[PDB]
Amino acid sequence: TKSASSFLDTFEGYFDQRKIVRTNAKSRHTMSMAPDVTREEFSLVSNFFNENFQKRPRQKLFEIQKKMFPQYWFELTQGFSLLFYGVGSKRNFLEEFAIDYLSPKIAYSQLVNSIPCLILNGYNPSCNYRDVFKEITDLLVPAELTRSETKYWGNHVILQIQKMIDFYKNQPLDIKLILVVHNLDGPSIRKNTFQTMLSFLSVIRQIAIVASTDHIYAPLLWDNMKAQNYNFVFHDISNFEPSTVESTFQDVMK
Amino acid sequence: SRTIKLWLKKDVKNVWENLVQLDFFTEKSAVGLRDNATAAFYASNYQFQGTMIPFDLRSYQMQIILQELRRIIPKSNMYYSWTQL
Amino acid sequence: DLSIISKYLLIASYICSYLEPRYDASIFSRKTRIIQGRAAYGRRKKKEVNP
Amino acid sequence: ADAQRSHYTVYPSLPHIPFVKLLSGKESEVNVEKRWELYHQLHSHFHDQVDHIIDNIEADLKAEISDLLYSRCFNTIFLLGSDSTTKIELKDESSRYNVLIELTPKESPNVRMMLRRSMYKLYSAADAENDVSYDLSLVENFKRLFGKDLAMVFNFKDVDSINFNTLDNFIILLKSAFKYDHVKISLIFNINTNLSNIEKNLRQSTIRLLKRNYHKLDVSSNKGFKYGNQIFQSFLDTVDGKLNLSDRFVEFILSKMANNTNHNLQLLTKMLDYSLMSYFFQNAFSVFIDPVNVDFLNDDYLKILSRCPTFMFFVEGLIKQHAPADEILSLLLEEFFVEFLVRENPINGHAKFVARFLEEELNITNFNLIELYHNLLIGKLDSYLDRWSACKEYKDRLHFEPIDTIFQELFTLDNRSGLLTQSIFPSYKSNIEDNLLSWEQVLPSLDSGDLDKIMAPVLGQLFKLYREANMTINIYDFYIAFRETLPKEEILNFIRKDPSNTKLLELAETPDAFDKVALILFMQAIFAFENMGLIKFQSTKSYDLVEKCVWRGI
DNA sequence: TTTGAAAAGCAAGCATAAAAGATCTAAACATAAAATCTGTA
DNA sequence: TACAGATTTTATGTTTAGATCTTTTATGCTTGCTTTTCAAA
Repeated sequence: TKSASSFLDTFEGYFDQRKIVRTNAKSRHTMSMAPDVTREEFSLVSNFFNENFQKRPRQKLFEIQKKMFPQYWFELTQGFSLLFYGVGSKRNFLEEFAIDYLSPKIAYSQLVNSIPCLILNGYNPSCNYRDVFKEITDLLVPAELTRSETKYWGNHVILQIQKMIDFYKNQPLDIKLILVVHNLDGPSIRKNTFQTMLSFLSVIRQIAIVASTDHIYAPLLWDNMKAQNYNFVFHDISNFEPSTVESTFQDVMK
Repeated sequence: SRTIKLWLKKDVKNVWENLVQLDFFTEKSAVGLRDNATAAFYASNYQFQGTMIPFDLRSYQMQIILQELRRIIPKSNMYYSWTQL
Repeated sequence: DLSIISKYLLIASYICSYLEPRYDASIFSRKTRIIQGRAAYGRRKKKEVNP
Repeated sequence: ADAQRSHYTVYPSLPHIPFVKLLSGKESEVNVEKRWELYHQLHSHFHDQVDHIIDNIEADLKAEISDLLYSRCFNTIFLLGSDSTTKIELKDESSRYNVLIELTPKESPNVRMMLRRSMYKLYSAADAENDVSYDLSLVENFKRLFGKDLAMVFNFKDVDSINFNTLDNFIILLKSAFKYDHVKISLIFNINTNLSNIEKNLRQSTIRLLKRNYHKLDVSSNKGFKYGNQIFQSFLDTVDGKLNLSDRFVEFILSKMANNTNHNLQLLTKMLDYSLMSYFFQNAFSVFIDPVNVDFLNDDYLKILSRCPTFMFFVEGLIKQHAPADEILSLLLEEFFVEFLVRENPINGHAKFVARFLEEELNITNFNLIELYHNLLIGKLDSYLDRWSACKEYKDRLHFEPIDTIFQELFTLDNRSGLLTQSIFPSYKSNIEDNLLSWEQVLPSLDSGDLDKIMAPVLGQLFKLYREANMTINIYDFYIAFRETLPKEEILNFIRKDPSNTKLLELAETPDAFDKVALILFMQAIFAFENMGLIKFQSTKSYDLVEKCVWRGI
């Protein structure tokens, strides 16, 4: 079904491809004419093609991308948050960078255990901001709010993070926590309170932020204040990876 | 064409607010004053769509129709002829 | 005190809010065609209510 | 499994600077550490001045609000372009409590919550230096309880975000305190858009109430360019005598600084910082901004510095001016490199000179020092000074021609590679579209080699058919179009390459094998497109048609 | 220079998505008296 | 053991964040007729 349009790109292509199709010019082709495929053969063919089709170019490209790892480390030490984007899964890249590379480098440069890496699976729709902050408060042990700081039915998480920001401004600038956020534009983490929480955590220089995004409209999530607080350096890392872990929360039959 | 000062939009805004305040106009599909305190508490924690759009675009409805105005406005008024279509 | 991008985005949002989306190719399309085709003709008769 | 969890902490297993070795890895580690420490002193020298400038912004801005706030109606202050981050101070004024109340739109869902939070904060502040009802009778009983007069200063934060009906009713509520002789009320409005947008959302009687005494205050950092010029001058005095700034870089700074208005200074700081990190990470000649490293000259330094176009122009001018060939071959250098890296480059001091002459000798304040520096770089300072109609008599004193010095290309901040664009302000959706459409600029073409050679990756192959289609796509026709591009024989040979997998070998000899494989790959790529936001199902319970959402080049 | 004819436009009718909100629940936030547990004595 | 003091238990009130269902209105599809520019003689 190639379009009979003169244009493909820009607003010219946008206005030229949104024309009106008559009823007799439409196709009444349905999913009932498709060959029937069960879940098991779907799983079998997908894990065969995701492990043997274009695996060697993906391997060589991934070996090119780890030459960027010292530059990523240098951008994290100067206070910038890393945002990775591209076509394909970036989950293995983020855990391999943060765990196998970045945490021993930060721990050895700050001279004995390595830096803890808190992983946020934003592709999970059950990612909850209060339990993430519970894990953060166990990892960092911040001072609790006094009675005048609780305000009047305020959000205790946001007030505690603001107190944390005012505390950590007069501390040595040594990274105490590595916050990895797979799929920062995921279904529950893209909400306003979660983004506000994560940007205010990104204000703190002692927390390293390594995040990834999958949606094409992800920079719509951040206004001027959130872009100032996040302090992103953007890095395009396209690899055409399968993304099989993130697909377990959706139904592939539909 | 057949004199009366034509007032500007910024001055007619005050007359519009006074006509809303005197209950000549009413916001469209407005419930108004709730029956019990629980319904009023539920309404007070809701942000109505009429309170965020600009004032010149709010839908309103008449508490008095044009026929009633023709019934009450005396014949010697200079706007009586416009109480008919 | 808005940016130039914010100002033109406000203007474009006003245009999108008050022009119906089936005649934009009759106003904004200007680029030379290699492939034969027709743009939108435009609105035939004017409306008498200011939108 | 941790992959199926919401969140989990990994205590990595621990089995020293991020700077790498340049000169194709032949740089010494001493030069790497010296580059690291050199970058740290330059970064510290810039950021100490930046912190002092930000502190001075805070101090002077609190001073202006404190002046305007002091010396039977509201005392109204409108802070235009505020962004509501400043801590407002009230003095100690004996026999009178000065209580400051911050209200955000999140703390203001209705008038009742505004009054309850305001009176709780008022009672808490009065007690801090028998329970009561948190209502306006606390205001009328304030001199009976605490004995002194009351001065309330309300600070509404993000006034463009609070519901205006609630704010109007709260101001009308606070009007009731005017009948008490021991109460004065000041209101501070953090206006972000403009004042005309605010008064079109308030009722006319409230505007008439607020008109009795109000003061406007432009509190933006863009007003007068007074704070941006100090940051840019601090960066200039950091790199004075060490690094040059290109006209391309300053033009980029101006163009990006125009696109952001509420947050301008930290964008400028971020851009200058990232340029400094990029220079000290990519350039091995950075050690030569310190004169003590001139004994660290090696061969690879000489062949890198011999490709400078200023050196190219200098030696071709030398063969233009000198007839004998013996002196030319002697230069084609190590001693000639040293004697020119210690030049003063007085463009920074002259920029400071015209800045202080424009500010303190001609009483002209509305100039951008970044734009003035760009015009001094391109050589058109007179065309920048002929606007105010007062630099006509001083046109000849402030003349400066640019001196294109030798070996300045090894010590400069530029953008001719687009690295600052790709890292700070990328074309995000355009990069996604171009990686989907092309894909040979992402995946290498190594020379299952056959199927990798003649079949595209599935997402790019789907995007090639997606882009050429209409707004509304039939899913079955899309699958038919996708199946035609695939090789029917090489795919069936590819799934028979592994003899260990038996169920795939069993499915391969089915007469409906290739269509099943094509439909599985098509459905996986379609759900990848749906998760990326490229397509949308325009239904709930059919999933037979999709709508295109994203167009390349928009 | 015409021409004609298929693309574009338009409107009546109708099935359906969706906006606005009425109503409600539950979690976070908050208080408080009686009982019960701790640390000295 | 005795007993003041701290903590828990049980009990309830305050405010916010979000879910579900109902009612009215926008929106897109279909079908038949009418205008209009561009590919061709």
